[PDB]
Amino acid sequence: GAVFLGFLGVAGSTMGAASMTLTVQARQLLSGIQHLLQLTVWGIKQLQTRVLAIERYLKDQQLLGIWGCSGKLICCTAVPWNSSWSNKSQKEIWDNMTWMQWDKEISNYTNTIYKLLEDSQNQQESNEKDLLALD
Amino acid sequence: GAVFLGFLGVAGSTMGAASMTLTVQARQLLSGIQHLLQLTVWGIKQLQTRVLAIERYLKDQQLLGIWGCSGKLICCTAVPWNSSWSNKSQKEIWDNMTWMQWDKEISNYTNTIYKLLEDSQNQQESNEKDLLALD
Amino acid sequence: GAVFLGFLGVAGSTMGAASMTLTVQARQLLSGIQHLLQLTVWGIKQLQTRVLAIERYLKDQQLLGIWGCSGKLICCTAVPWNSSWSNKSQKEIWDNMTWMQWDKEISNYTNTIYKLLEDSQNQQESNEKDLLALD
Amino acid sequence: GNLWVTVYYGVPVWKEATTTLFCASDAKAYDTEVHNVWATHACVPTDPSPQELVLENVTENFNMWKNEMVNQMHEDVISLWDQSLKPCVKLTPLCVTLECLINCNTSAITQACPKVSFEPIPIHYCTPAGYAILKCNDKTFNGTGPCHNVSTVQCTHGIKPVVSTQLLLNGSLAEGEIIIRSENLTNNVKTILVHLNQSVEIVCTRPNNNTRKSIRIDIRQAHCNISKWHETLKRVSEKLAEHFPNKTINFTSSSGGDLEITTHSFTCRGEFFYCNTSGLFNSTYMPNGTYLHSSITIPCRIKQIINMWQEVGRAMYAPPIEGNITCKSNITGLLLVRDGGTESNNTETNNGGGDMRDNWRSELYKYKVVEIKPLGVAPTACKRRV
Ligand SMILES: *[C@@H]1O[C@H](CO)[C@@H](O)[C@H](O)[C@H]1NC(C)=O
Ligand SMILES: *[C@@H]1O[C@H](CO)[C@@H](O)[C@H](O)[C@H]1NC(C)=O
Ligand SMILES: *[C@@H]1O[C@H](CO)[C@@H](O)[C@H](O)[C@H]1NC(C)=O
Ligand SMILES: *[C@@H]1O[C@H](CO)[C@@H](O)[C@H](O)[C@H]1NC(C)=O
Ligand SMILES: *[C@@H]1O[C@H](CO)[C@@H](O)[C@H](O)[C@H]1NC(C)=O
Ligand SMILES: *[C@@H]1O[C@H](CO)[C@@H](O)[C@H](O)[C@H]1NC(C)=O
Ligand SMILES: *[C@@H]1O[C@H](CO)[C@@H](O)[C@H](O)[C@H]1NC(C)=O
Ligand SMILES: *[C@@H]1O[C@H](CO)[C@@H](O)[C@H](O)[C@H]1NC(C)=O
Ligand SMILES: *[C@@H]1O[C@H](CO)[C@@H](O)[C@H](O)[C@H]1NC(C)=O
Ligand SMILES: *[C@@H]1O[C@H](CO)[C@@H](O)[C@H](O)[C@H]1NC(C)=O
Ligand SMILES: *[C@@H]1O[C@H](CO)[C@@H](O)[C@H](O)[C@H]1NC(C)=O
Ligand SMILES: *[C@@H]1O[C@H](CO)[C@@H](O)[C@H](O)[C@H]1NC(C)=O
Ligand SMILES: *[C@@H]1O[C@H](CO)[C@@H](O)[C@H](O)[C@H]1NC(C)=O
Ligand SMILES: *[C@@H]1O[C@H](CO)[C@@H](O)[C@H](O)[C@H]1NC(C)=O
Ligand SMILES: *[C@@H]1O[C@H](CO)[C@@H](O)[C@H](O)[C@H]1NC(C)=O
Ligand SMILES: *[C@@H]1O[C@H](CO)[C@@H](O)[C@H](O)[C@H]1NC(C)=O
Repeated sequence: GAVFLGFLGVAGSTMGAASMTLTVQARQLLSGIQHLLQLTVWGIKQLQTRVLAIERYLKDQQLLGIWGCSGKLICCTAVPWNSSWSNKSQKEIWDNMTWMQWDKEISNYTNTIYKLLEDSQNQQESNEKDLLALD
Repeated sequence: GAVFLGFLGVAGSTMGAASMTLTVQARQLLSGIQHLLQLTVWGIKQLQTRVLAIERYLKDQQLLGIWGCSGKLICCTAVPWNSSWSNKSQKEIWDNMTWMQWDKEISNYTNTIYKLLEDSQNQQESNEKDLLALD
Repeated sequence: GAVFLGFLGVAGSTMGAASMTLTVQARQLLSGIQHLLQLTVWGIKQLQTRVLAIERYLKDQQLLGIWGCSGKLICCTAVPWNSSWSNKSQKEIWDNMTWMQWDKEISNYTNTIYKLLEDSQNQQESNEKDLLALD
Repeated sequence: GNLWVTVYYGVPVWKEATTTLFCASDAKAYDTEVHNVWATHACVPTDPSPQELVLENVTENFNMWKNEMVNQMHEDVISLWDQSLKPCVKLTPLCVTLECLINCNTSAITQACPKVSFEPIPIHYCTPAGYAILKCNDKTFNGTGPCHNVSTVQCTHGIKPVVSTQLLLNGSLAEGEIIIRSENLTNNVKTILVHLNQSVEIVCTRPNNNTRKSIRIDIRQAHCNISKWHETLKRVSEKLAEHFPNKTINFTSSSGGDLEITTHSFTCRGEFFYCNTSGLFNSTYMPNGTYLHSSITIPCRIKQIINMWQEVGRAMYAPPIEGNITCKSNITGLLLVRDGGTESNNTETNNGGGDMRDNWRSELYKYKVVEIKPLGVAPTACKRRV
């Protein structure tokens, strides 16, 4: 995906391609089985990138936290979809609109989904207490 | 919270404030939508901090593991409280004792709670097997 | 464990030893309560290691993801064991074959287990939908 | 009904610890001034994002004598001073245990001793991760008292590296007004500290004017034409009386001894200016002072064979520079203890300071380093399936 990250697919490959290259990125990195006096500064600048990679990585890989699947690579949410948002089915979805040209179709619900998602997380917290109010 | 971490509230703000700034830290970082020849060493020292941030971050953000909610930002445990520990209700709790002066009130149960918590985790493991002993 | 990682036991100590030093690594790091003009380059080389530590750390500490326990330090899977694989019981298991000489006994099922494990993860996904097909 | 537990993450709870902190210190990395030399070699250019996310109604007892952060700054400074300052021949003492012959034999230690420079750096202190440096906008405390409208920082504020006795140079100033720091009035050693909310002028010049060095078989003679001030001392006395109510207010006794506790001892040309108890040390207070009434005069001169505030034992510095020196300042406050006792009848006198661990603690009453204890416990009604 051109960088240490974006590592769950290749551009132009439509959705299903990237979605499945998830597991093969896993399975491919699972087993593991001249230098100038001022190369210093290149190494240096080389450093940041990797850190920042992990940093952002977490930074929302973290805040998949309030989204209920931090750390991992694959959510499934619990919200009712609004056909007003995309109105498409997996067939054309995964095989077409090579994502970069996919999400622009929904460039606006970008935060409405975060809305509904954290909302259902709080929904779960509410039902956990409802269920615990007796035992 | 003065650093890359401690990022779920502001000091002096009592509990409820920080507890809710949790979700807005989430929602605020969700979308994303002179240099001296020895600046080297400052960058260098700048590095550690961020790593160590993630490192500690995990290091017990990890060992929320045995606590059953690693990775995330918000637990709810499953233990019976000892009114002998604080004997307070959410109203004054969250609005008062701006935490730094909150936990000192319970500076001793610091490890008794870890006790009971990992204990109930093992309790769950025990009930899982009890329940699985037939099917 | 000779490095920032491998931190859940000591070599030669058989399994049970390392398995329990897990929790005491936790409990031991929980509380927290000459320099040459070209020391630059040693610090530099010192850097990578720590990053890469976290990097690999995650990199499959991450892909414990598809294994259903990323982030953490201790899985329990859900698969039926093949006595053809080791045919041993915890007693000798944990007290003998100081792991390095343990896993060589099963140097081949290395990927069969990943097989069955991700397989049961997908099994759970399948049962979640079966269960949700009505409500 | 019943009560059960919750615990959760990240809920700012910052109990005590006082561990290592790192500096934030913008040196130049070019000037030979050893201040910046250390400020870059072992210290680091500045942090541009401090976020004093002001506290709400905290109640935390920023007890200014259980802040080992202050000891840490101390040892940082002692670390700084010695590659900073070069004692030609240091005569330090030692003994190894032999009950009474403990072998206190004078250990002479030779070195090389040229000049460099002296110019403070407002350094700042920077909690490690999971650690937070509570600040304090209130400064009064009686000595031990919280602050509503402060909170955390990322690195601290400037706390400079000059050292002086009862009275500083080129240093901090005071924020709101003049307050004091002590406890019990039974025997009263308990050194008292004031931060004086204005500035003062102290300036010493000596171009050459004294070419003839010695007197017998003066260049070390320095005349400090200062100022005149007095009204800050009137504020001094009125405070003192507000804490020492029914008695007059003198100083009345500078007994003496080792020069550094009594005399104004402050660092310039790497060296210091040592006079007697003749100046500004005198006035009594019943409702008026007792002195008198540009750069006019006060006679504090230089020595060479100094004592160390650091570790007991002498030191031997270099012959001075031809002349033409100057040092200004901005007094933040003063360092005082009652010349007390039980011989006294209704006059009262204050009298002096040489322990750095407060000399840089009229600047850190705020800073209380803490970890995070972001794991928190609380009650709910939460319990599991059986
Ligand atoms: C892209 O076009 C090629 C045609 O050569 C086709 O083989 C490939 O399947 C297309 N990409 C996707 C994701 O279908
Ligand atoms: C989304 O769908 C729900 C139910 O299907 C409906 O109540 C809601 O109004 C919809 N919102 C949008 C923006 O379509
Ligand atoms: C929207 O969804 C409805 C569902 O019945 C479908 O019939 C229709 O073709 C869709 N329209 C568009 C423009 O996607
Ligand atoms: C993708 O789009 C092309 C034409 O744009 C269409 O032929 C193809 O059937 C679509 N994908 C699927 C799975 O139908
Ligand atoms: C969807 O996003 C686009 C972004 O340009 C915006 O113009 C459009 O108004 C959004 N949809 C609706 C219904 O507003
Ligand atoms: C907490 O309460 C339970 C019963 O409510 C009791 O058995 C237990 O000993 C108590 N623990 C402490 C530390 O007070
Ligand atoms: C402790 O909790 C009980 C609950 O009934 C309450 O009656 C009592 O006043 C509380 N005491 C203190 C000191 O908080
Ligand atoms: C917090 O404490 C103050 C003073 O003790 C009180 O006025 C306020 O009501 C308290 N908060 C709550 C929620 O009771
Ligand atoms: C603390 O007191 C201040 C006084 O203005 C008030 O604004 C604030 O709401 C209080 N704390 C809480 C948690 O309400
Ligand atoms: C509660 O914690 C404090 C913290 O110092 C401790 O002194 C006290 O002994 C603890 N409580 C009991 C009952 O021991
Ligand atoms: C290894 O042998 C030593 C004897 O030198 C013994 O003390 C130790 O228990 C053995 N290792 C383990 C893991 O038991
Ligand atoms: C593993 O065990 C299952 C049932 O316990 C059996 O069906 C399978 O063939 C076994 N495979 C191996 C390799 O032993
Ligand atoms: C294999 O497992 C069987 C199960 O009963 C046991 O009897 C046998 O001793 C085991 N053999 C080996 C070599 O582990
Ligand atoms: C491990 O092997 C040794 C020698 O074969 C034996 O003495 C020891 O008891 C074994 N461990 C267990 C738990 O039986
Ligand atoms: C088990 O692993 C070893 C590793 O050398 C391999 O030789 C052997 O073939 C594997 N077992 C089977 C049944 O193939
Ligand atoms: C001693 O001080 C009090 C005020 O604290 C004052 O009222 C009283 O008059 C003083 N004593 C005399 C003898 O004036």
